Parts: sequence; C-alpha cells; structure tokens
Amino acid sequence: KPSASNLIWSDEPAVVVYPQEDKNSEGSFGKYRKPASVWEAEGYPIGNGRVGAMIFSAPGRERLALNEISLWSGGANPGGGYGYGPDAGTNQFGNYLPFGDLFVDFKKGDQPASLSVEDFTRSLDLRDGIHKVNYKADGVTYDREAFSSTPANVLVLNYKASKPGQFSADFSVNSQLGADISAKGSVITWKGMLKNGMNYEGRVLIRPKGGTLSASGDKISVKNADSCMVVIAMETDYLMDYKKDWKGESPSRKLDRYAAKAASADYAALKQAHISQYKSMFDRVKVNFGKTEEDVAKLPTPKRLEAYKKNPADPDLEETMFQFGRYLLLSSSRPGTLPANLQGLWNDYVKPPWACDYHNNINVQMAYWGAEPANLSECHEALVNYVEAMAPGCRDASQANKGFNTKDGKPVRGWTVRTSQNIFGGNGWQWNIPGAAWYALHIWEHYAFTGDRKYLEKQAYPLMKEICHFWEDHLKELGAGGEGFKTNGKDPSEEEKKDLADVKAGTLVAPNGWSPEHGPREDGVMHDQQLIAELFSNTIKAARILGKDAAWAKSLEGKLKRLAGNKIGKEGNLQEWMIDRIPKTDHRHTSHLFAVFPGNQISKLKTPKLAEAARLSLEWRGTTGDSRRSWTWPWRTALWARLGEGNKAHEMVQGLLKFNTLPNMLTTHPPMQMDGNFGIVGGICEMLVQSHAGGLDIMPSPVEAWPEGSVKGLKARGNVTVDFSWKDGKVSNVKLYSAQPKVLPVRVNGKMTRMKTLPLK
Repeated sequence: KPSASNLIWSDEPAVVVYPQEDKNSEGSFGKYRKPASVWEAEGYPIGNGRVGAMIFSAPGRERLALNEISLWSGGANPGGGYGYGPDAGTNQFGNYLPFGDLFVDFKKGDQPASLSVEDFTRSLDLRDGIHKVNYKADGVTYDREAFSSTPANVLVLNYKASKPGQFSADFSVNSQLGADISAKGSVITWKGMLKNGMNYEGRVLIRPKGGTLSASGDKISVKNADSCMVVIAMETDYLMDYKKDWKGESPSRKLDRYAAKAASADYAALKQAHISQYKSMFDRVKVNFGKTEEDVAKLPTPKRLEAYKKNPADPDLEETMFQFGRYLLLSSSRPGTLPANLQGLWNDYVKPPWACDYHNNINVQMAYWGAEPANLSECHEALVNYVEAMAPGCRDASQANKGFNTKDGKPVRGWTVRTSQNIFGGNGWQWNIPGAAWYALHIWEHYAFTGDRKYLEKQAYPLMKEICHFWEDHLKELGAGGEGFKTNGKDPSEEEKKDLADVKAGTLVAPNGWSPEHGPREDGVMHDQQLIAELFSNTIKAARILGKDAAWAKSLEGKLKRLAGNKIGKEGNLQEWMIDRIPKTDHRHTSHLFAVFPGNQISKLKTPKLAEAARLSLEWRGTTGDSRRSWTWPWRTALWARLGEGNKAHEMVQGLLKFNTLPNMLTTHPPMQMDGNFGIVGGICEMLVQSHAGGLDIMPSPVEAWPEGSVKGLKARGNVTVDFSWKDGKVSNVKLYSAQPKVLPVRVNGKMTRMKTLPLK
C-alpha cells in the first residue's frame, strides 16, 4: 500500500532522452514531442539549495539532469537588453544554464540489462527527501536511492540488489556547453569556462563494493559488483560579491576540499545525516486535510492527477502538493547561496523560457510566499541576501536612466529594477519601477515573522530606507482636483476630471504608472500607490523599532498621508485606477488587490468596506480559460482566503491541480514554472492561519472540501508557531508556541479571545 500522501511516484519507467535533439533515436520521446517536454513532465527533482538533479529512472537507463544554482551566462548588461544564451557575455543579460547530465546504462554481465522487469516503481519520497527505485528481474530485487545532501554538499546515489555480484553499469557524462570530459581511475571530470569568464567543474566519483572498475574512453564501467555508491560534486567560481568581480576560488580547488572525502564515507552514514538534516526542515509543518478514498490513493501519481481532473476529491493529494511546495523551496534556497529562480534550481535548457531568471514582477516573490508562514524562514534569507548584493548593479542602471533624474537634473537616489535580473547585478528588459518596493515587502516580512532585530538593523532597514528615497525623489505632486494629472501623456478629459475632483492639493502619486498588464499608462495606478504606501509604512515602523532617523521618519509619515489612496468606485468595486473605469473584465491580473495580498493594507477585520469592494473586484474578474496560469491560481487562493471565501480559495487549489500541474506535480505556465508550486504554499497557509490584520486569526472561514483536519507548525507574525485541529465547523486544540512568553488576541470560531503562548519545544 503506497503512502496516500507525501509520495510522488509512478509505475512507469521515466522516458530517458538526451537534451540535444540530434542525440535521440526516432521514437525515443514516447508520447512527447521534444526533449524539453520529456524533461519537465517525467523528472523527479532533488536538491540541497545549491546542487540538484532531475532524475529519470528506468530499468535499462537512468538520466540525472544536473544543476548548480550559480551557473549563469551574462553579466552587467549596461544596455538593459534581454539577450541570452550560453554564450552571452558581460554586455548581455544571459541565463541560468544546465550543468551536465549523468547517464547510467545498466547491464547484465556485459550485455544490456533486460527491460523484462516486474513491480517497477520510481518514487520521490517527501518524508525523507530521497528518490527511490525498486523492481524485480530474474529473481533479483534491485533498489536505487538518490539524494542531495546538505551536510555532505554533494548528490549521493546508491545501487544495491538482493544478491551479491548483480550490479553492472556504464557511467557517462553529457554536456550541452562544450565541456571537456575525461575519465580517470574512478572519477569522471567535466569542466569548462563560459564566454563571460565563469569557470565550472563537475566530478562523478564512483564507489563500487566488489566486481571490476575500468575506465575506457571517457566512460567508466562497473561489472559484477555487490553495490555501488556514486557521489556527484559540482562547483563554479561564482561569488556573490560585485567588489570581487563575482569571482571566488577556482572550482577545482573547491572540489579538492570535500568531494573525495564524501565519496570515501559510508553510504549509511551519508544517508542518516541527510535524513536528519532534511527532516529538521521538512518536519516543521504537518497538515492533514482529510482521508482520500483508498482506491484513489493507490493510484500512481500521473493516474491520480488524471483522476483528480475528473473528480477533484483527494485531500491527501492536496496535502502532497502543499508539502511539495515546501520541499521544492527548501531544496532550492538556503542562506549562503542564490535564491530560487523561475524553475527553482532545475533546468535542462541552454536557452530556457524567460532566461530561467529572476522575475521581480511576481515570480521571484511568489517563490518566497511559503518561506515565512510555512516555517522555512531561513530559505527567505537567500532572497534578501541576493537583493542586497544585486543593488549596486541596480543603482548603476537606475542612475544611468536619465528618465529617473530629479527636476534639478541630478541622478535619482536609491534604485529600482528592470523586470528581469541575473546574478551579476544586471537588469534586463522593461523597467519595473515599483519592483524594489515589492522586494521591500519581503525585506520587512522576514522581520515581522522572526523578530530578528539584528537582521532589521544590519540588513533590512538600510535597504528599505534607500528604496524609500528613490520614491521620495520620483513621486509626483498633484494640485487640487487632479491639476497636473496625465493619462497616456495627455490631460484628463472632462468626464475623467470628474473622478479627479476630491484630489486635495499636495497629493503624491507615482507618475505615469501601468496597472499590470492592461490599460493605459497614467498617474497613480492603485498597484503603485499600494506598493509605495506599504514601503513607507513598513520603513516608518522599522525606524521607530530601531530608534533611528526620527526626523526623516516623521517626514515620511507626512508623505505617506499625502499619497493617493484606495477608492471604492461607483459600481462598488475596488478601484484599480484613480479614474473609475469599469470592473467587468476577464483580465488575468488583479494588480490593485496587492493591498489584500501579499500586501497588508486591506483586511476584512480592519477595513471591511475596502475588503467587500476588493471581493467584488475579484468576483467580477470571473474565471475564464485565459485566467489559467501557474501563477494566477495561488494568488487568487490567497486573495479569496483573506477575503473570507474559503470555498473559493479551495476552488483555486483545485484549478491549479486540474489545469496547471504536470504528472510529476510540477506546475506549468505552460511550460513548467515553479511559481505555482511555491505560491500555492502561501495561498493554502492563508486558508488556515492569518496574522496580517492586527493579530492571529485561525481558519477565518470554512473549507467544505476539508471537513476534518489539522495543522502543526505554521508561523504567524511576531514569531509564533500555531497548531490546531478542526472537525464539523469547529476549530479545537488551538496551541500557540513562542520562545518568549506572550499574551495575544486570537480570533477563532468567530470570537476574539486572548491566549498565552506555550514554550517552543
């Protein structure tokens, strides 16, 4: 009986193909059309935040498509273009790249291993972070395991069998980048230098027990061994420091310190240390949404998802999706290394969709939506450390932009970003002028959730203040009744000016904005205003907590009160623009609901009239086929959840799974984009616990699809850990934990109580 949840698995061997089209036979793709389509749907991913693999296991062959998170082309990209590809140099944007592949060709004796196998399963077990294969052939049971170890800092593979002397295979490395590959002794080494100067090296260290080991050509063969452990180690000379030209130690010198040592350890010891580190992160949150029918829970994941599409009743599969988002984030994001990109850290493409980059118009943010509420707070440090380290490049691009110059012709203070960023301070494509303000929301929430004052004073507040200065420089002043307002460059019409009537003098608006991704270009679009008000408000809070810059903070509190704010339109919707344009639209985006989520300005508790207007706006967006994207479902999940529509929020979870999830549970835009996986964690957390509206609010509205369940380990602002259960329409067993004894207002079961915390075990 395969576990009903936290296990992704298939009874079908993976399709194994080379990422280079020309390297594959006529029908090697099975039901797919191209190697990329195979890769995104068939692979199971492992990672330790820095190195990872997408694993394609079959009885005859096995492909590990390999990644190290810093392998990037491109560079400073001073012209702001969006050119990429593996040969992109310092004057271009560049892209995340594939590191290599390990191919394993299994043999029986000296002939190919048979595919006449029995009881084949390949599985990604989320409970221990291990990819597992198991099958039977000719009375012999074979087992494979693979994981990405944080303590050992390598990928570890292990092949075993029920009888001695049964393991034979040929190991080979594939590169799409022209790497130089050579085998010697028991190690395959591959290395290269990108056109932008980045050096990289990988090593595959083969460690059989028994049998023979020979190195012919650049392949390595193992014959008639008992078992075989493999270590895969990979490094670049990337260093996240612009003052060092982004260059640190050579990759060979890094690998010399640890790879051989890891390959010399005992497999059982490597495995135990991995599982222990892994559970220390994964086990922080446990949820139960209900019990799926045993006949449905027995289905392999591809068939279970096809079944879900026709009858979406599978709370255990939804629990798996939720935990997969946590698994993917902890596997792609750690404090000392780069943040998760559009695909986490997994990529097979030399020219990936959207450069597999850092998109700050929603994607990178959504990637971190689960970091704080789902108890993976240290993962969020990777994002903030990145933002700090890329800022000198953003200041360069922002100062070079004469369009940002103040009225005195001086360059702007602070910085903002273009829509895309690489790992060298480069910015690409359209300016995303409020994007740094949105970064500042993550910078503040890391403090709101942890209470880490050192973080706030040393890292967060200096960034926030600089982003504020940019807006103190770029905001535009309006006269009474909208005097000065521009829309698409022209003055407002007489009908338009009727909306502009109540605008007091000195009103501050972001000039010439765009509500993402439709309409006109005009002053004070509500998306911009909300992002700025959130930036100013949180920076002001930070200053007073740190007792710093009191004068400028009260100065800012005045500009905050002068910003154009939210308006309820004549039809009752929340306005998306200063002008009262019709809310009936199918448009995908709901950019003026930022203030409901992920922002903090509109809540049911604190601003009921604005919330009901927001709820009408979202209702009138409807749900059409074009509103189906990897990133719409999780945002609408969180929105509906915060607006008290639990059932609507659950319908968005179902929609993600029905329409935008691949057979391996990776979300797809299309093509594959992990924002959905990452973001649905945040959306589901808001269905269970809210802490943005003045205190803890536990399951504020029911979810009929989850009549009975429980959670342990969710995080709330102020660094509180939350456990509870629910059954019928009642929440019970509410228990709050903190490090310091506190007393808190708690809304639960429709009543506002006050409870004290228990100490954090």
